[PDB]
Amino acid sequence: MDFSKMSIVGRIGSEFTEHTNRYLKYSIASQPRQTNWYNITVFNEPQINFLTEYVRKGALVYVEADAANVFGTTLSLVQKDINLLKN
Amino acid sequence: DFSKMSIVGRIGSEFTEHTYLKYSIASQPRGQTNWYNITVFNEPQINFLTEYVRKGALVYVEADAANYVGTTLSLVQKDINLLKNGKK
Amino acid sequence: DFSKMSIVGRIGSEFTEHTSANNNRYLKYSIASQPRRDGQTNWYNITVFNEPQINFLTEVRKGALVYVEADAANYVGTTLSLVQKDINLLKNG
Amino acid sequence: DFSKMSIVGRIGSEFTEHTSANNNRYLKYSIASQPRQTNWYNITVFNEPQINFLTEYVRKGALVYVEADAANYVFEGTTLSLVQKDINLLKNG
Repeated sequence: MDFSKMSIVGRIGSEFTEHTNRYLKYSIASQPRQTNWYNITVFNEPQINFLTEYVRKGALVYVEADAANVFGTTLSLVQKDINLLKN
Repeated sequence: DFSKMSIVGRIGSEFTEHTYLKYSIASQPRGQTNWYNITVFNEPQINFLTEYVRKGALVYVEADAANYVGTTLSLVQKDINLLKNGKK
Repeated sequence: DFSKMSIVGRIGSEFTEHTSANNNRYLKYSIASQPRRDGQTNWYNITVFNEPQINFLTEVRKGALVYVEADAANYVGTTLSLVQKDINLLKNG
Repeated sequence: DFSKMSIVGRIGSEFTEHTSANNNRYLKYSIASQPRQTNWYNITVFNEPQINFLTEYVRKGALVYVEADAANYVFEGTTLSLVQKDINLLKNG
């Protein structure tokens, strides 16, 4: 079956804002050298907790997220996994 | 620091050529379809695409991702696998 | 810290079912992945605990082109363990 | 068809240098990756720009993210070759 996943290494550039089954929302600033901002959505509740409990703003992370795209075109990135590299 | 995408999907366009190659992949897990525009500079891959790959091909692409600000996604191809080719 | 493998290849065995010392059921199968057809064919033995995937596989035919992601470890001769995390059926047998 | 590995781990060796069958230069090193039991993986490097990148910038103990092409070579039993395709330095030594 078709898929589309994204892997990002970057820094957490926002607070964890929470919405309504809850979800968590935050952005990663990723700068390979030009700085790319990506908004992550989180439903997996264990990860939601892991983020709120342990992870502070400015953390270097490695995130994997499932990606989707029309209305303009909008990118949804739903988190699958997170590695805290440095808090 | 990086941001890369991997996609499996079907090639949903002709290969249009600029000054690099452009094409779109329709990735449809079931059901909604996610359209991704791929940009190709790597010339060997550009040739591989034009010389072998037909529209409707199931492909596995990896691409470097960037976001240019409303916000737009650039996806520059780094690798391609042909999984199954198209009509003839 | 991690070590994961992604494979595209064909299922080159029956699905044999076993018990794991820790007392889990797991499924074993091998993927033949041959990127060249002038180069060798890499055989990789996959272990599956995730029961939904175990069922998904038993309910997949031999020779299927698959895309598998698996956690990798080395266990001691020294051997490679590849525990399945996800599977995409690209084309069946 | 493919079989790539992605590893996050620490460089656990010096960069030892060798030459190939066809007189081609390669670098060897190992990555210790410890998710939680510590997996050692031996990386082979031909891509000369990366060879330089390693020798020039990267110190032992570096946290790295490596992607490597994987192959299995049979003999006599089975051996895993991991040839580096890319490296990210996450934190140096």
